Amino acid sequence: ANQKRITTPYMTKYERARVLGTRALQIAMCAPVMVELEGETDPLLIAMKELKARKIPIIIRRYLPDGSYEDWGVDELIITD
Amino acid sequence: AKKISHICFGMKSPEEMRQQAHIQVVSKNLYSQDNQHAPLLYGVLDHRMGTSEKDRPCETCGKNLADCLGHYGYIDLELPCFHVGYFRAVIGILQMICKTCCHIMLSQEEKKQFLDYLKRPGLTYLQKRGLKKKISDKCRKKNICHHCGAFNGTVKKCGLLKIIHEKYKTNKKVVRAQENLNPLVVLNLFKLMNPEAGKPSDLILTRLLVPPLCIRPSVVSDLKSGTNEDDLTMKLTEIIFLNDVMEDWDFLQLQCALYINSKRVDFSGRTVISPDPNLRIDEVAVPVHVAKILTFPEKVNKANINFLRKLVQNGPEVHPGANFIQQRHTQMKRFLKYGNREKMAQELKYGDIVERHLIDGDVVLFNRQPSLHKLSIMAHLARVKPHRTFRFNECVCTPYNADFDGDEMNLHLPQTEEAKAEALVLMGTKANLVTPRNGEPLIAAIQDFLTGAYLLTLKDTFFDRAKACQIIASILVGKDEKIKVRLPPPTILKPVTLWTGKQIFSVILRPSDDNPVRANLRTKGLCANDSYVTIQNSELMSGSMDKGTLGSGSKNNIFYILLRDWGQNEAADAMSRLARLAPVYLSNRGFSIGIGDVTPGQGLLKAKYELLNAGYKKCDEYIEALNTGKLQQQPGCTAEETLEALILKELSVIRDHAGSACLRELDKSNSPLTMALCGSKGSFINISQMIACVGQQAISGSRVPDGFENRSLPHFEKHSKLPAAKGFVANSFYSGLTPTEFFFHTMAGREGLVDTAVKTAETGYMQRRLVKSLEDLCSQYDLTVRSSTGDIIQFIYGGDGLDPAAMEGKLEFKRVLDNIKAVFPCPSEPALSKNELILTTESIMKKSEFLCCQDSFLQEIKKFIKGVSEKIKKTRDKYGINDNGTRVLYQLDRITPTQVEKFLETCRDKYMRAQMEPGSAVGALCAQSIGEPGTQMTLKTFHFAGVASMNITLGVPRIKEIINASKAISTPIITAQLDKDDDADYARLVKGRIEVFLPDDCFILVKLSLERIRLLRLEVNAETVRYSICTSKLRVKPGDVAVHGEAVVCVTPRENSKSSMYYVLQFLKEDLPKVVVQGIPEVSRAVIHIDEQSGKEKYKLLVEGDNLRAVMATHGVKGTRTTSNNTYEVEKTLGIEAARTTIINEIQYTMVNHGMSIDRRHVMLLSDLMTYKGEVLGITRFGLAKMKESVLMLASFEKTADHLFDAAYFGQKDSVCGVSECIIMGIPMNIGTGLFKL
Amino acid sequence: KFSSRHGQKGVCGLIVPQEDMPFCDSGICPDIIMNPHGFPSRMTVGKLIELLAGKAGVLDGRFHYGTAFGGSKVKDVCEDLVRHGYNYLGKDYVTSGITGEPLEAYIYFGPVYYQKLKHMVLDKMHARARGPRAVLTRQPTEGRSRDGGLRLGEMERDCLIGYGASMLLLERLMISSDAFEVDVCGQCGLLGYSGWCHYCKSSCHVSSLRIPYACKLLFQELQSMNIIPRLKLSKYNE
Amino acid sequence: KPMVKTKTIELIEFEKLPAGQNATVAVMSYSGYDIEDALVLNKASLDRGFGRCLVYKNAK
Amino acid sequence: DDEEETYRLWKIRKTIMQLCHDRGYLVTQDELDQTLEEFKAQSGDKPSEGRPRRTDLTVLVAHNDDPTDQMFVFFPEEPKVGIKTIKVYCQRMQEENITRALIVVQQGMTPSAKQSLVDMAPKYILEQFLQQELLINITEHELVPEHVVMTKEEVTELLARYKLRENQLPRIQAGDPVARYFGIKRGQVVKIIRPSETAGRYITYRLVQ
Repeated sequence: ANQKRITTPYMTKYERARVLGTRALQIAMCAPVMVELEGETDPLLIAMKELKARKIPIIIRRYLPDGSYEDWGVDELIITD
Repeated sequence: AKKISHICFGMKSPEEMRQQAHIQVVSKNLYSQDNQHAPLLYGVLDHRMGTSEKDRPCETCGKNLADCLGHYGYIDLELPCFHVGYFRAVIGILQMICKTCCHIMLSQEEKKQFLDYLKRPGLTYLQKRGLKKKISDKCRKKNICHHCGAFNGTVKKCGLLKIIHEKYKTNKKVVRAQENLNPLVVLNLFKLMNPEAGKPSDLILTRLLVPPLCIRPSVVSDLKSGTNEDDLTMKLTEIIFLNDVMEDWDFLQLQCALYINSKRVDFSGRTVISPDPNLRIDEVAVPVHVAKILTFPEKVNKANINFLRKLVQNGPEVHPGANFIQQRHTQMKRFLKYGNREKMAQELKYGDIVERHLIDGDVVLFNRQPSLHKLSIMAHLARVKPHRTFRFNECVCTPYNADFDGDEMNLHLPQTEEAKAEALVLMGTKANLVTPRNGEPLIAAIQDFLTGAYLLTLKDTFFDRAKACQIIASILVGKDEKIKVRLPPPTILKPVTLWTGKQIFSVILRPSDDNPVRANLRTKGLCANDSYVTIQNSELMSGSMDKGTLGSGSKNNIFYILLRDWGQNEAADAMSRLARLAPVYLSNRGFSIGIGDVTPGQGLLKAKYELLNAGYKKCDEYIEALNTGKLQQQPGCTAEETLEALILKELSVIRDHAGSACLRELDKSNSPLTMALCGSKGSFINISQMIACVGQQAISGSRVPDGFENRSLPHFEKHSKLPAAKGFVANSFYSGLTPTEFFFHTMAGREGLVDTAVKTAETGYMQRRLVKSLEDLCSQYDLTVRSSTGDIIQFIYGGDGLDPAAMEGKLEFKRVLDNIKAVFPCPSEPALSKNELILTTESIMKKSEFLCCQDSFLQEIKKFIKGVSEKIKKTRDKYGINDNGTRVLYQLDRITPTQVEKFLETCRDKYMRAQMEPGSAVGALCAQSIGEPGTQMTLKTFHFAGVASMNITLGVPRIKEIINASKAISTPIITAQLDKDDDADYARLVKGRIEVFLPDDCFILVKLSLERIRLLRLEVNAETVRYSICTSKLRVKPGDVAVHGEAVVCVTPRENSKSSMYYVLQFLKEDLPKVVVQGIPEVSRAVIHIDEQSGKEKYKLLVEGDNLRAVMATHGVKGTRTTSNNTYEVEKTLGIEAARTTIINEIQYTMVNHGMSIDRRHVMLLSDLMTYKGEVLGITRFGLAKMKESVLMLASFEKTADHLFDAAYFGQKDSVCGVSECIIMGIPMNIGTGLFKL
Repeated sequence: KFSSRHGQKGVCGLIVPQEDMPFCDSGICPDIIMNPHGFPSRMTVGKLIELLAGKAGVLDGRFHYGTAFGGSKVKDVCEDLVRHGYNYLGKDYVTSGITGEPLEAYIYFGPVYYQKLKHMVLDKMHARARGPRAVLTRQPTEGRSRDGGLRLGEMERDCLIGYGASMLLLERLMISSDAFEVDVCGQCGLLGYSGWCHYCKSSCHVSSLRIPYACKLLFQELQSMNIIPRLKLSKYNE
Repeated sequence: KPMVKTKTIELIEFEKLPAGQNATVAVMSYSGYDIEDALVLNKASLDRGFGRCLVYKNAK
Repeated sequence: DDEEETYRLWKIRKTIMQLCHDRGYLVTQDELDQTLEEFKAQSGDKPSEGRPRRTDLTVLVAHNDDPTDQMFVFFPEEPKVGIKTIKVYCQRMQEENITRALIVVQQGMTPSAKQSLVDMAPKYILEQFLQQELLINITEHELVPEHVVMTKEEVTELLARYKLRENQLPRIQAGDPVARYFGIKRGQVVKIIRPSETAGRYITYRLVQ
């Protein structure tokens, strides 16, 4: 699915914030826990821990109803800045 | 797998309706009547039949109360009754079936209409019944072009009666059961053609079926006192007497008609608001007794269990605790008054889910009304501080109107952590400071921070090393700032070392930065400098702050110099160092408006008394004159009350003189002087209403009218206008006023109580209607908008692809020069005349963003203009390095290759960051952009306008007329130019080109004032009058042509011989009025503007009559610049994008009045919404014939009414199926990013 | 809530203790404190004077009048303040409690007459624990009669939907009132069970769709008033 | 009682029944809480009785 | 009636001539740019002073897109146009087997003959135009962008490059005069380059339906 040419070398802020949300649910059910499992060790701040991810090994796939599946690995592009 | 994707209303599925049948009619009584008790009976009001009590065997569901979805059951009654809706249908359409034959609707035909119906969308088949609305049953039976005429039957509108005689028609009517027809023949003839959905047969009112008991609540008092229910359709069980069995059918349907036919809140709270600035900008705080509001998921995680059990042991009456925790086995257990618990097996007892209090965000939301921006409810932090206010950083009161009367405020509680993280890091730090509706910061020093910081900046204030105290609430301070501070050096070494007041403001010593600014609110030249502040890299060179250099300005701030370069997280943390630095300086200096702050000296009261004498003298001179006129008015044109404009501007001269006397001797160590030198609170026209002259009031941009005959107030003299008899106060609120200057104050005072009270008349409707009509707009990644069917609205955002989010300084070529000024790469010098080196850097530029491309079309369109800009920079540098250097190397004329490379990298960064789609959610932003700027401002914009005529016509309520495009618009004003570049006479000739005597008796009609009146009004002729009177000799009544009249040098219009001896009436009127003296044959008055604007003399034609093409023969012209101000007329007269541009500019005239400049791309988007199909049908508040738009807006008729019921009885679909229904229907959104398909 | 006699309706921002409030020289420290930012843009100059005829009417024993279109002017009051030892202007010479040395610019004083309004922050304690959508009237906790708190009416959800973030709106939808995954469809299915629908347990028509009870009430109340009942599903996947 | 009163306060007779405390007052900017019409009312006058309330209510 | 004859000749001439450039035909310039004396050279400026029979405009000049077969235009001196004179025009068309033509409604033309022009299209596409009205051409007006039309293959090209079906673009219905000056039939896309400042050319595409 190499229809990935019509995105700026940045994911959008909406997609990035929502993927942070779904990673929140991931690390908030039991554990996909990552590079530091609970090195940041704090009480009930579920969201504010996986915000510090900076690697995010997961894939997200962005579309258009009259278009195909423009896919994107989180790794292969620049971040919120 | 799949939730709702496409769902509409629900109905009776007869099978599952009637398997759950228990009882239809058990007996004459219900509710366990005859038992003399009430165990549970009778089998239909109980068990279930729809779960309307504490518990019983829920049918197909379970268990009580909810999740017992409405249970059905056959409760048939079989009372004879028919289709009341189709009673009305048969009465209206007059026997649409052509009973009693029901022959084929069409014959051959012309199959063209056949295939057209079969190959077109729905909501159209009504045309077949429309064709046969009348011809039905009155035609040739078994013929061509139709098959009806059978059998002589037309229906009578005798109320609900449908009497069908064998009509002639109109010759066979009877009165009492003869010549009737039965709806059973209608039913048989079923046994607009579509029995797949449109079946009138099965809707027979003989097998009536009931909605379940989930509609009806019964308040069983536990006392057997009142069990009322509503309505409902089952009630006809009590008619068992008549259940045993044409006018009879009408009686039965009349009996039927009695009882057959016609995201709110979660986890909230509200208290009063009184904030702190000790709460860091992102943080907020709530009361403490909101922790006593609970039942949160906070689903337990493995890393959390111990930290959760810490608070689990607390229970009902401790703040950091837990209560009502949801247990593993779906049986949640309480620790409230029945707690006696918290043994808490340490890993399993709540191994799934817990629920704590507000400890740390844990975000909460805050409500406001009206919610002008989307930034009236934002995302911000917690923890937790008491004293049940609504405290938050007081720099952000502007987008909330957190008004301080003590009127309460509403708090949310979000108890779901899915998009909560998404919400908290998208609308929490980027929503606050930057708005797309205006492009101006909302967060700002509201007040005294402005004056406290100003006073710091004042060149006077000299400080102490002992005044490192006030430093330390800022950068040696509360949480998240305790690094050191570099102690700005001892900026005096006199006999008296001292710390100037500026670099006590410019203080922070963690994460060093760089900045720049200019252009505060003062004059130009070193003029006691309160402007061109010229901040360098975090120091404060010159200047003194202001609302336009420390508050909600535009391009110079602590944001657009510390949001762009350097990023976020350094703007939300210089505002806090201000919030605790400056306003805890005033508490060591004090502001106190005494009285001497508002007393003018007794050495310049003169300048008010003598000017009062002079003013009243000249006004009296003119007012005397208007009876004799020696000066004189005429000019003015008019001149009756044009000794209004002159006296208005004489009192204006009086108030200007007075004001300027109110603002000269004010000694600079003054209050409100120091609350208008700094935009802080109030202006220079309020240090004048308190010192010299509060005059003059008005009413509607005009002095106080009468209301007693020819005099305003009775405490005056008849017919004598003056600066006293028509409101002109002259007493400053210091020496307050007199009872003929107060009652002319609560009548312009009653504007700001009617202005701000019918402001919420038009906005309350238009805001909700714009939101309801413009949701489907999306921003899918092809840089193109799409619609409900994915129809293209745009292709770019105007070539640039940009949207107003990243509107950095002028976009982005002047401020960034300063940005790279402040980080100095020293090594370089002028040796080679670096202009050529600048061209080499332009070459590395040309290379370094030809690797541009991505989601693109946003850089090449401006890449060459970038190049041109650096080329002109190089040219200016060449001129400077030549002339200025014709030795500090002329400051080295800094520019280096490193600086220009960094400059181009920053340019690329901001150009590629400001890129919308990908993203982008452009629709609702533009919707509210065009909406609420109609709500905020109406005060200082449409009333100055004080006071003059000549082309100031409308403001905000023109939005209504543009959106609706209603034909009742009373200002169809059509502007157009002329032989424009001319003099008054040169264009006046064409102006004249733009465009009355005794009727007699005894064989003669009339005459005309054909004398020089016309020859000095407009070029016409007696022959033109003859030609006009020849045209029908009248309007709308049959006069003559008479071929012809006017057989004399002055017209003798030959009243045509009295063939209609009835009237000399028309003979007089039809000639009396103007025929060749209207200039468009249907128009109100023309206009002329002999006005000197844009330097030269402009000349226009403000004609007020539809439509365009009125400017065909204005041989002026100026045809290139012909324009209009009515959308639907310019739709047909002129081009499509012509009307698009007129809609763009029309809503960009309602917003040029003072301040408000909404983004041009927003009105561009609205205009693109206007003209999907080209043929301009602008988005009206009631509906459009534009199928690529959203069909939801059609249903919003303001509001839903009986028409939907009538359409339902006709089997017609409803158009509420847009996306505003989604919030009531509770489904995920699917557009742009919500349409995931792996 | 406070008022002022001049439509100047402030609220208690802080509540400072005695020792921190400024004291003039005699020993007087304020009860209330205003800041001179309500005046220059409201222009109530009927308050910079009320504090002249307070402090001049008590320091002398008088009991003064400023009456509509009459009153007592500024000159006689100024002379009264002179006679009992103050400015013409009645502006005291205060030192600051917090640090203990004179305020740099003088400080207005004297008696005001603060009214104390209704509508406090204790009659306005309101909060809501949970809101479900009921079965009796099939409503969420709207306005009153269920709790205090919020009411997202017309303009409120109009703002809610106008954000610009996709599943922020999705979350607002999913948490609005209720999102019960009840089973219902068109092909032999209605508002009933999931695993074995006693309505129609065809075993191929299980849906479990998130829906607030309001739409179900619409289904019921429109069963009486006949209308096209479209019902169908679609794949979330490819 | 009011203390800057009006000849029409007497005529109402409702200056025998005044509606507000008569308060010493400064004109002074304390520290960022005052700002948009907000009042730093000192304690030790709430303590000494400045501005009680006696909110009644009624159960029938 | 020179006072209106002159401007009639000027403006009608310019409209029809640059409607010939609307079909991209060269009508040499000296027919477009003239002076009043040159319009006297055209027609004496008075072949119809007070409506005698003028030298009928009747362009009848083949276009360049169709440089061979049939592209011609009439002009009726009758202030009102009727059914029979429209029969006269259509039989004049039959005399040379035309494809498209042009009848002018000077003031008002009968609705029955309006429907006739509606129905006599197949060999001679005829129109109810008030062509002496609409006397200033909108495409000539400097407030409307050029309504450049594209052929169907370029339509498919562009809607593939921007990934759209041919029933989902913006549209322009033939009723609006921007789609009458070019005489555009169904299933076509018009390019309307919006004028601006950053680039000066923002290209947009509009269908017929």
